[PDB]
Amino acid sequence: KIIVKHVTVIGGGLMGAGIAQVAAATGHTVVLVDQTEDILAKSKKGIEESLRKVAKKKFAENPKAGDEFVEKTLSTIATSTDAASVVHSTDLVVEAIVENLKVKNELFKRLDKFAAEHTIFASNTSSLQITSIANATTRQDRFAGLHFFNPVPVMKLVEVIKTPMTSQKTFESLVDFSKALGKHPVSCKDTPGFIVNRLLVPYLMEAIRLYERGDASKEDIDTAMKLGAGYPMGPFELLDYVGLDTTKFIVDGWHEMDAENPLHQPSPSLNKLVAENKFGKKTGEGFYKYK
Amino acid sequence: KIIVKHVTVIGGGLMGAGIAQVAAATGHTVVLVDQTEDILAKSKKGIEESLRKVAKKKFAENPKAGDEFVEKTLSTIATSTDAASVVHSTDLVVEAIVENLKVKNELFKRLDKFAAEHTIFASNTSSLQITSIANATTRQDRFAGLHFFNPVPVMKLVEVIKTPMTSQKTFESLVDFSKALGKHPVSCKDTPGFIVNRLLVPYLMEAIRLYERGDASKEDIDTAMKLGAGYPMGPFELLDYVGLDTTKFIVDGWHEMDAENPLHQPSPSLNKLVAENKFGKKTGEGFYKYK
Ligand SMILES: CC(=O)CC(=O)SCCNC(=O)CCNC(=O)[C@H](O)C(C)(C)COP(=O)(O)OP(=O)(O)OC[C@H]1O[C@@H](n2cnc3c(N)ncnc32)[C@H](O)[C@@H]1OP(=O)(O)O
Ligand SMILES: CC(=O)CC(=O)SCCNC(=O)CCNC(=O)[C@H](O)C(C)(C)COP(=O)(O)OP(=O)(O)OC[C@H]1O[C@@H](n2cnc3c(N)ncnc32)[C@H](O)[C@@H]1OP(=O)(O)O
Ligand SMILES: NC(=O)c1ccc[n+]([C@@H]2O[C@H](COP(=O)([O-])OP(=O)(O)OC[C@H]3O[C@@H](n4cnc5c(N)ncnc54)[C@H](O)[C@@H]3O)[C@@H](O)[C@H]2O)c1
Ligand SMILES: NC(=O)c1ccc[n+]([C@@H]2O[C@H](COP(=O)([O-])OP(=O)(O)OC[C@H]3O[C@@H](n4cnc5c(N)ncnc54)[C@H](O)[C@@H]3O)[C@@H](O)[C@H]2O)c1
Repeated sequence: KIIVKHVTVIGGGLMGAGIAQVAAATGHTVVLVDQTEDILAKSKKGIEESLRKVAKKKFAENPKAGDEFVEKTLSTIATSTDAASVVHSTDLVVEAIVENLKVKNELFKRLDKFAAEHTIFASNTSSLQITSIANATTRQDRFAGLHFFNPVPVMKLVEVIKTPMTSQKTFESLVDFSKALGKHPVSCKDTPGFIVNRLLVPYLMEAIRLYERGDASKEDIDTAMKLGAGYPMGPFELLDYVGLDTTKFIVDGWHEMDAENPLHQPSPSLNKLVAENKFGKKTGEGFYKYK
Repeated sequence: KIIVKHVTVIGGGLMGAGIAQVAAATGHTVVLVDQTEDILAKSKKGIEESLRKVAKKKFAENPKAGDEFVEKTLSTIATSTDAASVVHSTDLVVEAIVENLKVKNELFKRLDKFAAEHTIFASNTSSLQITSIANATTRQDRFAGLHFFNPVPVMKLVEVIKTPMTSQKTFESLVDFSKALGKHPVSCKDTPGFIVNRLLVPYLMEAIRLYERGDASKEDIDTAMKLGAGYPMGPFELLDYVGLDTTKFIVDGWHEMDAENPLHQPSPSLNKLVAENKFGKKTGEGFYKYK
């Protein structure tokens, strides 16, 4: 019954940064890891900006409390360029790097050698099979999926995915951790896309196909879903928000898995944007242009 | 260039009652038509409850002005079980009856004979082809789709569907009417499901399939979509809200016109509930039970 206190977050992008922020904000000792010092410095800057927005609203009537919250949370987030140098004394690894099985397996296979014996490994993968990543290590009993939603400081859901090998002890530690982060964990089977993505992604692809067919504009489709279905974001706004590169990798993976399935037919428009390095908000342009 | 003032609504169910309510609340004279006097009484009763709520929240600090508002709105709503006589002179007929092509065509073919020449005909159909229903009359230039969203008193979207035969004047009158109702019109092509349903319905069916596959409970799927995607309602709650009978009709229709398309594959669970007359909130029970 290990109580997660030290968390190593690998990847400081859209999700990793958010996971580190919330873990640190809730009293956990955090080490954020990424490829270079510049990337980490940028992630840190992003987290600070996010924290201040949280502070302006959560501590609107107490600026000092706001200052202390921002400072305390940031000081709880250490940074390192090599996770292997950190894991020998961490309680939990939360991987949030590129959505690519080979790269994730290579990462975990290496960390498995450096991590303390009690260290739990968790992947924030959007569409890959947890069992496949777990077998890249010899620590399957302490391996599971811990899937957060974008943006992490706001979305309450956390899908907890056990593989047939995950131990009850590992599962309960992750459920307890989820609640410690102030989230609402939902245990899910290790099936492609788990719950949310399995239903959300195919829908987003259909939105793109409707647009490519020339049936309607991206603008009207977004307006229609927000005003007709009550969605916070139209599909194209959400696609850019999630990241077009990540979306493409998700669908390519499933497509390869089930080539004839209409749900996973690649989109020429999506592939072209990704090929042109227009990944959405994270690059300043996706289906739409941003600042 | 007709300005819609007198409106005839055929069908006093979930959508018809809502359309009558908003048109009347915005100053139009309305005649709500249905099959029996008991159905109309229930429809008008429901509109009153919706108004009592629209009042307590729009005339909270002014109780008396609230009652006057409710009374005056209900008064501007006449009822009748004889559409043929009512349409002799009306500016617009908005049909909101059972989602069944044959039944809708039979209705409009007949009314086309009793309505004044300037009268515009519009269908609130969820998934049928406007061109198909229009050709059941000889008033195609004055026929179009006017699709509202559930609940009508809340959802701002209205899809305005032109057929290749709809005149610009008819289109404009419907756009003006939509805005008069305080709605946000979006012109859509006459493609199956237009924008919202083409994307929404297949998603609702996928949610059912995930449940039927035994991968997750309806409760967790709803929790996951709300907490992970920020949706107002989980798919199962929305299905019951929309009506399981209507959902089934929509899908069976698309299935018939494209039997080899796996996306329109009917659901055994959905058919069973409909067969047992459990249509959701409508009947007090659908996937979930309601008090
Ligand atoms: C691909 C996978 O594997 C899994 C995935 O995650 S799929 C994608 C799942 N995520 C979604 O679908 C997101 C859908 N969109 C939404 O729910 C909302 O648009 C949203 C949560 C992103 C916020 O949008 P919004 O309503 O316009 O909020 P915004 O106007 O941006 O800010 C207002 C509120 O949001 C908060 N906020 C938004 N982004 C924030 C962030 N990054 N950090 C902290 N706070 C933030 C503010 O604190 C604020 O609080 P107040 O209301 O008190 O002012
Ligand atoms: C099949 C097709 O052809 C097309 C279709 O329509 S598909 C279905 C489209 N509709 C949707 O997707 C529904 C999605 N769900 C929603 O957007 C929301 O859940 C909802 C609008 C139904 C309301 O949800 P909610 O947040 O729980 O609100 P609720 O708690 O029910 O009531 C709160 C507000 O809604 C209003 N409201 C809800 N139902 C109402 C009604 N029938 N009449 C008047 N007001 C109502 C209240 O007046 C209230 O105002 P306040 O916030 O100021 O108090
Ligand atoms: N974008 C979303 O909405 C969403 C939500 C939940 C889960 N996910 C999943 O989370 C993961 C993270 O995606 P993201 O949106 O944050 O992407 P991102 O592109 O914003 O960030 C990824 C980060 O990973 C780093 N990285 C790449 N390879 C690495 C390696 N070998 N070692 C260390 N760091 C490495 C990159 O430098 C980058 O900062 C993916 O598996 C994705 O499918 C994303
Ligand atoms: N349920 C939704 O969320 C939604 C939203 C938009 C559009 N629609 C579409 O709107 C239509 C209305 O559906 P609904 O949810 O209000 O269903 P409903 O079952 O609640 O209401 C239909 C009403 O039609 C009446 N009716 C049937 N045949 C009639 C006839 N010949 N003359 C007069 N009245 C007749 C019924 O007595 C009933 O009161 C359908 O075509 C549906 O696809 C439904």
